[PDB]
Amino acid sequence: DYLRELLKLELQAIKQYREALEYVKLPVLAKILEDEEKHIEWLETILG
Amino acid sequence: DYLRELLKLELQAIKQYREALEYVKLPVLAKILEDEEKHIEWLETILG
Ligand SMILES: [Co+2]
Ligand SMILES: [Co+2]
Ligand SMILES: [Co+2]
Ligand SMILES: [Co+2]
Repeated sequence: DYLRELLKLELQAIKQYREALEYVKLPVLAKILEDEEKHIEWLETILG
Repeated sequence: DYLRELLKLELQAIKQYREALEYVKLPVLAKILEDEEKHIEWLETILG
């Protein structure tokens, strides 16, 4: 469970950034996205 | 505001990982922390 709990925060975050980038086009914002994507994979991985 | 909204998700996340690492000592988990820390700084920065 704890890990699934990280999973959902991570997915809720990648939504807020996703929306933010739907309007303002900042590179830094989008650099954060790819950090969470990398993240998200590592989560499911060890989730199994 | 939107940016402050990212700020709080990011800070709430670094709490869940912080706690998780308070019990299980996975390197990957801690690699995520430092991604969010890097993140957090970029947020406040552009927050001003
Ligand atoms: Co919308
Ligand atoms: Co993340
Ligand atoms: Co506690
Ligand atoms: Co982050």
